Amino acid sequence: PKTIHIQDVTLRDGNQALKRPWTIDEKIEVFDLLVELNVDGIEVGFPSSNETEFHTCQVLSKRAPKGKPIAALSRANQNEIAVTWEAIQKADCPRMHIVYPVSDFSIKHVLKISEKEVLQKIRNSISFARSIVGPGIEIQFSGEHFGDAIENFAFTKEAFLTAIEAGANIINLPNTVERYRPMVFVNMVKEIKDVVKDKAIISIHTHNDLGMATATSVESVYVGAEQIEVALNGLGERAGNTNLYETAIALHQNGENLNINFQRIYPTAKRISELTGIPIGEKTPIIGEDIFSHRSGIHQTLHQSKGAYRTFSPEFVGRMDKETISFTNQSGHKAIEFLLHQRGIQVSKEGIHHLFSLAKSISSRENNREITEAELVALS
Amino acid sequence: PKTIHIQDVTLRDGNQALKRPWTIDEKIEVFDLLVELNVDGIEVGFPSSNETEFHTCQVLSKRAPKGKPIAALSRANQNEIAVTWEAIQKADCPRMHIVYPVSDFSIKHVLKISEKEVLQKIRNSISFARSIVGPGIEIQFSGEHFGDAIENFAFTKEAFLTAIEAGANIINLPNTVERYRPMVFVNMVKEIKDVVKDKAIISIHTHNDLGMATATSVESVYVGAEQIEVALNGLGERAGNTNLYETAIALHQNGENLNINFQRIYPTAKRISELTGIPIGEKTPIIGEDIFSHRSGIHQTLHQSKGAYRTFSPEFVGRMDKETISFTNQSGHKAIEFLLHQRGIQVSKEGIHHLFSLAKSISSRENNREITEAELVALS
Ligand SMILES: CC(C)[C@@](O)(CC(=O)O)C(=O)O
Ligand SMILES: CC(C)[C@@](O)(CC(=O)O)C(=O)O
Ligand SMILES: [Zn+2]
Ligand SMILES: [Zn+2]
Repeated sequence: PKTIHIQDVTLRDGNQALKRPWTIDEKIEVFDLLVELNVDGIEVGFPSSNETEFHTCQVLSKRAPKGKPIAALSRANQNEIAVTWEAIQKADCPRMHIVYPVSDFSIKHVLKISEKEVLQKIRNSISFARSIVGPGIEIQFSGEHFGDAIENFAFTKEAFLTAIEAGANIINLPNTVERYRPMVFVNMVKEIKDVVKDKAIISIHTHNDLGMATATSVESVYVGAEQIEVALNGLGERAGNTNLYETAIALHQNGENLNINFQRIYPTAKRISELTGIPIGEKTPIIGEDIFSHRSGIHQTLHQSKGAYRTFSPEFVGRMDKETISFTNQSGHKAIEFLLHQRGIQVSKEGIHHLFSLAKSISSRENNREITEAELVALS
Repeated sequence: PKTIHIQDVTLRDGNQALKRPWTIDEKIEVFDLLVELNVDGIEVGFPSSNETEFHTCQVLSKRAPKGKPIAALSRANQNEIAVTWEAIQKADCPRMHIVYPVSDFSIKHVLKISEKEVLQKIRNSISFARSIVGPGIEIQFSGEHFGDAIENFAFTKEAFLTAIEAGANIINLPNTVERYRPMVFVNMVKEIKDVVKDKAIISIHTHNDLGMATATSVESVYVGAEQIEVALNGLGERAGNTNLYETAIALHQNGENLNINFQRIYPTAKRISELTGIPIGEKTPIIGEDIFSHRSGIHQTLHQSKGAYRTFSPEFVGRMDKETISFTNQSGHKAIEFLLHQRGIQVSKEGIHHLFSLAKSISSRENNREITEAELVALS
């Protein structure tokens, strides 16, 4: 079976894009939620950014449970690398994450250096990281804008093999800006997989500009990706990172083994919503308030709908099932009829509709008021 | 080049799942928005449901522009078929849409009949539809739960060829409940494509239970799907239908030709939000309020961010670009420095930070108050 690690980047990619970034105590609460959700690793921040972020990464490193990878992001730069290692040093399993651009556009118009020079910068920074962290420590290299490395794709293969030769244990392939379609990205992941083989773990990091981040991450698993970077509530740059809940559930539904505590999803998402001030849309997959409604057919059974029209049960993600029938809720004519059928009581069309009005007259004269089966049986 | 028709089902699949379904005047407004958005076809409702829906389908049929396909949904049943035709009869281009289940589960546990009997029901209803609509009229057949026809997939091929032989011009393949992953569904679309060839148009209809409806619809185009059924604002059953805006933009970005007026997307979505009472989440792709922010780096240029980190411009979908720099907005130290650099005015670190405070003291003493470049230059 495939081993699939869920790597959370809410505290870095998510936090950086927030209108009001989190205080240390809010970060600690989010961290604890990630631990209890049982993600496989946590990126705690970008410690070289400022003193506060640095401190927070130190606190979170020491708080982390034993055996849990703790990543921190750094640019391909010696001083930043050193600062980053200083911040996560005390974690049981620290993981150094270094990023550098690899797309044709980036190399041509942003960095403005030759491809052989990019390879030097990659080798030097990874090699330097290895020299300060020592032999056992995981090093992750991300090629920024990998998703847009269309015209220079072959170069990309050399960049990643260079990073691996210099000491990278994980190759992270970001769809930094979502521009095309899942299978364009996935074909690129597969080709990297084909040259990387078992020399390094392939990790995927996708953004949601065209609403296909989940599908992109999910499909990447099936060409050899073993780590997926995600965020709680789809937080992150612009439209966000790959949504943790959607990806987790999708993979579970396809028969994959994940360590995630799925029953923590809804209470986690609810609290993240409070901490960000961003409401959960009522039609959001998994956690949306209204997604378990089957109200079509009120226009002319519930057990059949719940059976045939649900991917998973609401309790699976830690929600209570609302969807129940009522005697006073409009269409409760069907409910009363079915009840009377069960007890073997014969009543015509007029009597059913008459009983429905009688039930509402007792309901709307009681505070909130619900009509029990026994008393509705008694009303005949 | 691929011809790709965008078929809107907001008035049927979207409306049926709404807490408060739309009145006729609200349906008319939505209809007009779809016409102006320039979708390739519109499903106006399920006219056999009740008298009001029937009337609305008639009104919308007569209102429809010439050359615009107007679909209405019916079950595989003679009387319903007849009623449906009566409702859309007066449209310039009426399209009959008939649905019947084809999944192993449906056949075994819901319908509880043999596979040869399912084929009879499909042949009889389509053949009957053809006999009442006449030769020129488009007939669409949907095999409900096609996405879950895993174990009986080969039967599915016979069901669709049966429907085609009986008179169906369009074969619609729904992912009624999203259960697996895009490429499982897409491989199934491809195999149907392989047996259907040019005998019928392949149409796709996906739901969003696992957040992969957009990717599923998009990827289906690349194995021969020529029609995609979508809804405005991702309305529809449960988590919703394929989002029109995401699919349209994704396909355009992949170099496909669509007839959609992309610059109408944002004002349309805003009005749909008002009519449903469902807010647009600030991180929703395309139309979300906050998706064009590049505020990472305030933690320590805007033109570079907008260039390298945007799939498309906000104006492309009819939004105004907010993202601009200010002299009094915190980090306006960089703005003042850059301004002073431009005018060739030399000022030290303290003077820049001093000028920032001076600017805010004039701003927060003016109603809303903005500091012009000329007056900030004058303050030196
Ligand atoms: C660091 C990298 C994985 C990044 O998150 C970029 C960034 O936000 O620094 C990406 O989406 O490409
Ligand atoms: C009619 C059909 C295309 C359907 O919309 C089912 C329905 O809502 O009647 C689907 O998602 O399978
Ligand atoms: Zn990112
Ligand atoms: Zn549907």
